[PDB]
Amino acid sequence: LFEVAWEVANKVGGIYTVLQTKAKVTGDEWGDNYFLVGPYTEQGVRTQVELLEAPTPALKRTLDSMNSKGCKVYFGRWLIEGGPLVVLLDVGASAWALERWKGELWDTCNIGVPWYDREANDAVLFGFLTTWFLGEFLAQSEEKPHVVAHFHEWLAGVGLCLCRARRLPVATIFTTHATLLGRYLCAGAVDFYNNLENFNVDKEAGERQIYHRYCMERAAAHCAHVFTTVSQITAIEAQHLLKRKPDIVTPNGLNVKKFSAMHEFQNLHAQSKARIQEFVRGHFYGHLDFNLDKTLYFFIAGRYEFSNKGADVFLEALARLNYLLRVNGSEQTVVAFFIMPARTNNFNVETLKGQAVRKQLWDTANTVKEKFGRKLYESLLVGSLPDMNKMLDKEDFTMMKRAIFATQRQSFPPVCTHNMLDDSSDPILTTIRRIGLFNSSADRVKVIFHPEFLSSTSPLLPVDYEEFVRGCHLGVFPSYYEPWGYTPAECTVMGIPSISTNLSGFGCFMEEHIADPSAYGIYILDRRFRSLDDSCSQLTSFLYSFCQQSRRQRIIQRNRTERLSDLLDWKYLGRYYMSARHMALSKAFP
Amino acid sequence: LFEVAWEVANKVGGIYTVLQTKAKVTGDEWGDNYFLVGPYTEQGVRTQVELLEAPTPALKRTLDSMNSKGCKVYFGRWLIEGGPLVVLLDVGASAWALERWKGELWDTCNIGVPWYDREANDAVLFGFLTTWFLGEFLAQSEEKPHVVAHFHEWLAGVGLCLCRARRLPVATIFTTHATLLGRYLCAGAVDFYNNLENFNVDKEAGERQIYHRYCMERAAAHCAHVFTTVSQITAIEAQHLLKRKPDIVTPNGLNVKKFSAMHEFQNLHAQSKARIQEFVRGHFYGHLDFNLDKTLYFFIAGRYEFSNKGADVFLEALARLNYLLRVNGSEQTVVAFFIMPARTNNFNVETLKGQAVRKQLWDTANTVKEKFGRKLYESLLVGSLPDMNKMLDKEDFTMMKRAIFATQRQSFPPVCTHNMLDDSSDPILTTIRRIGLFNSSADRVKVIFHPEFLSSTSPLLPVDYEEFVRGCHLGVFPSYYEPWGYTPAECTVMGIPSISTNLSGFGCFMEEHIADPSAYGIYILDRRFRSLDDSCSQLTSFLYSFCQQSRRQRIIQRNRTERLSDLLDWKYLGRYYMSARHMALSKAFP
Ligand SMILES: O=c1ccn([C@@H]2O[C@H](COP(=O)(O)OP(=O)(O)O)[C@@H](O)[C@H]2O)c(=O)[nH]1
Ligand SMILES: O=c1ccn([C@@H]2O[C@H](COP(=O)(O)OP(=O)(O)O)[C@@H](O)[C@H]2O)c(=O)[nH]1
Ligand SMILES: O=P(O)(O)OC[C@@H]1O[C@@H](O)[C@H](O)[C@H](O)[C@H]1O
Ligand SMILES: O=P(O)(O)OC[C@@H]1O[C@@H](O)[C@H](O)[C@H](O)[C@H]1O
Ligand SMILES: OC[C@H]1O[C@H](O)[C@H](O)[C@@H](O)[C@@H]1O
Ligand SMILES: OC[C@H]1O[C@H](O)[C@H](O)[C@@H](O)[C@@H]1O
Repeated sequence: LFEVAWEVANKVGGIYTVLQTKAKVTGDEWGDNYFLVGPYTEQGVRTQVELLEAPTPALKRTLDSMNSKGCKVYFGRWLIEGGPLVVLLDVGASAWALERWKGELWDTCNIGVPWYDREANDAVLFGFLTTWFLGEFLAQSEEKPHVVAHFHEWLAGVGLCLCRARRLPVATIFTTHATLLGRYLCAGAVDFYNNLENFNVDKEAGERQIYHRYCMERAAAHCAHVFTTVSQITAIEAQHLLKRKPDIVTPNGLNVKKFSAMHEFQNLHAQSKARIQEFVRGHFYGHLDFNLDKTLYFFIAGRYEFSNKGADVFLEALARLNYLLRVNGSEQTVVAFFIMPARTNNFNVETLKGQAVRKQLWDTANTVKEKFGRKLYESLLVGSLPDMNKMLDKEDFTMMKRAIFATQRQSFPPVCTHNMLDDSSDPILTTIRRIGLFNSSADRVKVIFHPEFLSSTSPLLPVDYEEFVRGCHLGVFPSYYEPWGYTPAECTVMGIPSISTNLSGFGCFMEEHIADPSAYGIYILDRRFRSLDDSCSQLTSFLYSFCQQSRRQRIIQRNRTERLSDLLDWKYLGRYYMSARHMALSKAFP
Repeated sequence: LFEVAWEVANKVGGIYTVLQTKAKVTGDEWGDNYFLVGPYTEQGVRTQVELLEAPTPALKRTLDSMNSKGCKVYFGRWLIEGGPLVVLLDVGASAWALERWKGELWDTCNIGVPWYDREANDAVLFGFLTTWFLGEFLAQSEEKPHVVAHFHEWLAGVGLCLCRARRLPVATIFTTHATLLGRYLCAGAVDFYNNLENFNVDKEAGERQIYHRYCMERAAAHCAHVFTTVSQITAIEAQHLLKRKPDIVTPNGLNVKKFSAMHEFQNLHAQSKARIQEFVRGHFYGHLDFNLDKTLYFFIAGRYEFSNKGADVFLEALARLNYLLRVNGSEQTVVAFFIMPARTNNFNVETLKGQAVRKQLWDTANTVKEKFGRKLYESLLVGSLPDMNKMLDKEDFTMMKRAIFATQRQSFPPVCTHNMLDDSSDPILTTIRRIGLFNSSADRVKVIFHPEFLSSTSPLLPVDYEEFVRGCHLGVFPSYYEPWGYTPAECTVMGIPSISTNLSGFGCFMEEHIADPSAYGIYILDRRFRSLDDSCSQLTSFLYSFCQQSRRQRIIQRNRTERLSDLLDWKYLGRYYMSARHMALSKAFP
């Protein structure tokens, strides 16, 4: 098996997660005949990969057959023990002969990549290197086994045509997880779901680009022995646009972390929410005028797509929910996070300063705490109950007064934790300042935009993504166009209720698998049969309905949402890959 | 309402718990017309009671009507906010005229108490004082209301005859929670449950005593307007021995502590089990040759009755389970606690020394821990990953070696944490040394006898009873004769599976309230239709079956057992007291 892809060592939301979750089961069920191919980027990928430059059995012949011939191929383990013997390929090591590879592409399939975008050039170069490695392996192994080559996305789709030109006896499977042409039309301010058969692919390809990419994608789909897509909705645009109906639907699964107790995810949520509460206390210093027990943490994560990931409708719903909470005289407050990576330069002074003063207050309270504890210990040793007024003197009251005065703040807490280099052109900040949300005292919702992926080694918010998601209360992902949707998937795996859409692969998958959804925390939101304003109103209604329920109802809802983890497990969802491999073997050679 | 009883301020297992749990609901449903009467003992009862010597409304007339007349009456709150206005009565303050009270008893009902036992003399004196207080209150209040007087046990049963002699217009309810004659015959090595109608009460009363007590109990039962008992099994011996069928059965409830989350009792169990693990590490120092993750904590609590609370059968079952675990080659180990108060003098040196060396090892590990943390912090500040061998020098290895040598122990850990003044006559230690259980390395079960009630301010085991019970895994109470049974009741309230009996009020109550018991953690054990050896074999089978199930099964079983807390709630079980009060009002005056 060869699961060649571009995201194996570099962290990107797509491809990387599905491969990392699949590797364990796909290796334990099959064995050491599982091989993974990907690129090399000088970004720290070697930190997570245990490279094996020295010769190693289980395809030891290529190391002394081709490595010392002007190429660069490594063998790694990934630090994940699913037996993922990964074949890492360097991109910049072999780039001096791009002209001959372009000529080879011209001879074979009249395709290639223009010099405008280096991403696709690197993808094609990696495809050439992968094809050379696979051919060398077949030559060295005397063609005794019939290996199956599987391809993900267009970043590794040139392998299909390269192998078909050379007629290598392998079973070809191609699985596209996102028709990028659909992605770039859905961002073109044009309706995409009302009609699909009225699109002219060649006319649209090129004004927004995606002409060579579309051509190579369709060539791979046609020439691949087995074609596959993520959701049933994915197959719909695949057969209507690429004119190649997928052989079988292959829903995306996850490696659920089973605990010895059913309620351990609740404890993880409690701890992570405590950490988020510490961050909130840091950010809203001098403005802690709202109860923190009535605070709910909403969030929308993923790549920074405004109209595709559904951030405009979420912000409109947040403004409306703020208006209803203000006019209803409610003590509930909602802190909404926005984890969408936009380029910054560093943090702003306000956020780091807020964390600093929060922990300075923590230190001052600690000091008074040890002094009080020592005096109380003396009193208990003597045998007299404290009268509570003889312990604290004038100096510690003086320093508490000084600390309180130092934390006084007149400006409002910032909406962005980082210092972005383009604030006049950022959609999120623009609409935030348009809808009049500035974390004010009167505001019932507080927006925090964290334009960066979460990491466990960050100066502020020392939580990785999974822990932070476990800490939140509701994940709102009203995405207009996205094939499957991972973020709601692990939200429901970790027990957090989520707001999906009927235009999403996750929402569609959970639509017909459960009778009466939204009773299990899956607030499916209709975006196909409703206008934008109606969808915003429905999102506001869903948010308010989540707000009105008490703590017991929230706990019960989280339990019900967690109970659905078995649907997205790779044990249940891995059978489709096995079926695809069986069809590929039957088509190529029994 | 007057709930007069002997255990209101002094801590005894019976009476005290039921009154303390009932007070909240019986005061919130009725109001400030609820009055509680009890004795005064110079044992610290005033620490838990906020006495009000100064005049206070809501029966302010007695304070300036009778208190300054040679008596001693206080008003208290109990520190429990169920509105329990308690009328505390001093016992030793008014004891100079016992002869006239004895003559009054002779004139009224030919009863009294012989000078052999001072407990019953104090009870009768308290009854006289209570009757005087009630009569003075009626005189001062102009008899406007028709108050209801309720009596518990024979320690407050002279009030019935004293009030009937004076014909005070009150509604009399008497509730006996234990027919003491049954208790003392069941300890006389004679069968009690095979027949009940063949007993001669007068012949049996006096050789074991309980003649005056039996006479006054039956006089109270006959003269009381409403008679009541704890369980249905209680009414059975009440009508067959006292010849006064109770008007209605009144099962004993509990004030369940509801948490905002369903699983919080699991977290409490985890924390309490961690504390018990610390105690076990202290006790078994130099002998930690068994995995602590495979350790299950069984316990049997309550008053020190050997054949009545079922301690002999539990120890036989423990020995048998040890034999099966040894011959089965099992890694599971079981630590069985015995909380039965027997008089001691202090702790023994071994147990305190064991706790001391445990925490000395904790301190040594802590010291090495700070040194390692500082060196690691230096390494991380520099920027170099530790090589793990340059940090620890020779001195800290030297002190770890010295600490390890100091904790070496050749004698086995003791079975009793305290130093009892009669070890040659203690039934528990006698049978423990007979069945050959000495906490050896080969022994799969380890017995710890803690001859004292648990307290939160003890030098070792700083846990109160409820926390310790939450920490255990299974409460075994194979009691032969006991009317209702509180310990399994709060074991099931707090989620711990329990082993009750069909001769118990709790076991009988749960028998016909749930279809197919032992599926909810209620291991009902038959002791009526089975011999002693067969009962021991069934207990051994139950213990082994509990041992074989894994952690997930234990968690599920605890959840199921916790789900039954609503059956024993005072909300559901308090209706019988309301019915009894209604019948008393109907019988006395509508
Ligand atoms: O702060 C973040 C936000 C998102 N993700 C990852 O990004 C993926 C989102 O994938 P999705 O299919 O939702 O959309 P994509 O971002 O791939 O377009 C999830 O798997 C997350 O694990 C992350 O690692 N850190
Ligand atoms: O270490 C202990 C052991 C027992 N109990 C109390 O003793 C009572 C046991 O009552 P039960 O009806 O089981 O028997 P009794 O001891 O009254 O005969 C329970 O309510 C416990 O709260 C306690 O407070 N501490
Ligand atoms: O954050 P909330 O919705 O109020 O949930 C409250 C918390 O949920 C879970 O983490 C646990 O059950 C906690 O014990 C509980 O306090
Ligand atoms: O002591 P056990 O029977 O092994 O139960 C194990 C513990 O039970 C509960 O206290 C919690 O669920 C803990 O998370 C779990 O570790
Ligand atoms: O469909 C699988 C997932 O990965 C894809 O590459 C897309 O980035 C994402 O939106 C999709 O949900
Ligand atoms: O019946 C109520 C409870 O209190 C009684 O006084 C007994 O001490 C106890 O065994 C009984 O279970």
